Amino acid sequence: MYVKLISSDGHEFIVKREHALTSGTIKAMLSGPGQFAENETNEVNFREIPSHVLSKVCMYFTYKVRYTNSSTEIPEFPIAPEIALELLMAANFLDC
Amino acid sequence: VKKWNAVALWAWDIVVDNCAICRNHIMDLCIECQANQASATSEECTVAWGVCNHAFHFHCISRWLKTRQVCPLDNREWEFQ
Amino acid sequence: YNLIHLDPRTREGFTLLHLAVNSNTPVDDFHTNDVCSFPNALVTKLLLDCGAEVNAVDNEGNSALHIIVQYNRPISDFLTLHSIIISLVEAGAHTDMTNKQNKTPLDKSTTGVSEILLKTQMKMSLKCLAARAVRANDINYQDQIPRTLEEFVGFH
Amino acid sequence: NNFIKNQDTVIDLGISFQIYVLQAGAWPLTQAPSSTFAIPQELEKSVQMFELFYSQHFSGRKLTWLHYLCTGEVKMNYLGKPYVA
Amino acid sequence: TPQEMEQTRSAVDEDRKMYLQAAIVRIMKARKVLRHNALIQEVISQSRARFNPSISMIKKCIEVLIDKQYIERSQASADEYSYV
Amino acid sequence: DVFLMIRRHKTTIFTDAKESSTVFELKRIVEGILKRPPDEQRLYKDDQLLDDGKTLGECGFTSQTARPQAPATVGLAFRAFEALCIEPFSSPPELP
Ligand SMILES: [Zn+2]
Ligand SMILES: [Zn+2]
Repeated sequence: MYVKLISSDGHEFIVKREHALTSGTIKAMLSGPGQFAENETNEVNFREIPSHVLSKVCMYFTYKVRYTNSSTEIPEFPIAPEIALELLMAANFLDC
Repeated sequence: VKKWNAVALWAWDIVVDNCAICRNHIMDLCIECQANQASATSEECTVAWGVCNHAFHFHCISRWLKTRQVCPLDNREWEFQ
Repeated sequence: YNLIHLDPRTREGFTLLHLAVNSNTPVDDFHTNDVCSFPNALVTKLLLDCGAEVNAVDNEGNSALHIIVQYNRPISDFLTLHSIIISLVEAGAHTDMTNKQNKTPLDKSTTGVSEILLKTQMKMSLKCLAARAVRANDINYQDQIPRTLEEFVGFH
Repeated sequence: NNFIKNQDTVIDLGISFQIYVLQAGAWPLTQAPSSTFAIPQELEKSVQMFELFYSQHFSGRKLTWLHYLCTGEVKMNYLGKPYVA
Repeated sequence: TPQEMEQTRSAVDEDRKMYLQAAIVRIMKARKVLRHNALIQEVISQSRARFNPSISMIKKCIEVLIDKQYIERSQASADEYSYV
Repeated sequence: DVFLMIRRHKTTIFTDAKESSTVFELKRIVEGILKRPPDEQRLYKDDQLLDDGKTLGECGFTSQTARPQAPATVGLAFRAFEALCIEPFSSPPELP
């Protein structure tokens, strides 16, 4: 039910499995060998992306689960200028 | 409740539903263009909007403003949008 | 299919999909006004089913979606507009790409009906938001991103 | 019926789904008074699942719910549930 | 319920008037001028496959189109109608 | 529908909670997803201990306060209750 994401800089992120299945690459990572079917952690070690981009993509996962199709006054997503051009690569790598 | 049935009346998400001049729907032609069949003016039928969220046919709004500059529903001055 | 896979273009970069999409496509004054009225959702559905490049852009940079949201008769033939927007989104056209003037199709919707329909059919993604924010912040993206994503920054 | 099966999460609404969908333009049936009947909470998750399904398959189509033609099966949990109603 | 039965008759009584209003407009657009009595025979001719219009129904519907500034009696004679 | 970002050292947990709900089941769900005994949890709201009886929506952060775009940064501490030592995420590289 809960999946674990580890950033390259040691930082861990835990979010709902439904929240992290909105990205195709993470869905592939959970599938396949080493699924670690303990149903509690399913940890994945992102060896490249830093901590802040992983925090931002977890925020995005929750943001898309909450507002997938509802509340047509959709809130804007606060991309910082410094975190941009690095979250784009992360989103591409995760196929969000 | 083990099982339940219902009916759902679906209609298009347009905020306006009827043109209260000819009392017709907006999807089909206005009475101005229903008279001379297809011809050439049937293709236009531009749905003019109003500042008071009042949407009617172009022909209906044209003849209405020819009569008076009052909204057909409320005593509001007509304006385009 | 044979005609699409040569990609014909008019003077203003209009691909063959765009002319079926556009309302400004000239129609002969004779009986062709009665039958072939553009835009026509049947033509767009057939062309996308025959493999038209739905992401193709003209000289001005407008996509098929950019042209179709600029339709000035959203309700007189609302079924046509709804069917063509559904077909365009289902084909894989980006609902977020930008023309040469850097305008969202929602920003170029110029109509409440088209805006509502496209927002209903917009399928948001993190990549789209990130690329749009990068373009708005005007960060130097060349030689710092994947080359396939360089195109993504190009149209988003 | 297969959409709830094709969902990424197993959503067991608990009510068999047989809801008709009918065009508002053609059918003469409608609702003149308010009759603002609130959805029962045991099936209020069903309509939200149906609104989720209907919006993506049929964009730009609101669904007013005419409850005066709407009927279901009775859960007599207070009666000890004899037979069905 | 017989109370709702009259409502259905009254509802189509609204529909028959709206069709007559469009029926008057259809003939008047193709002519822009006609005799008052000849139009009554014409609207009947175009409504045989549909609702049979009583004579009083055309009376009020023509009157309705008069105040909607679409039809008007001609200045030459009140028996001559004209698009406006 | 309030959103939380529970932090503890290098571990970050994203969780959605209701408007009026006590932190008792919040401690129980973080127990269930953290595989540690439930008696150690003591969450802090900006270096301040929070009342267990008080619902988290009334604890200081509301639905408008804790947007899903960037939820609250409610920390987490374990029994020796240890002092909070949450590691901040690495700053993004400065744009040229
Ligand atoms: Zn009208
Ligand atoms: Zn008005």
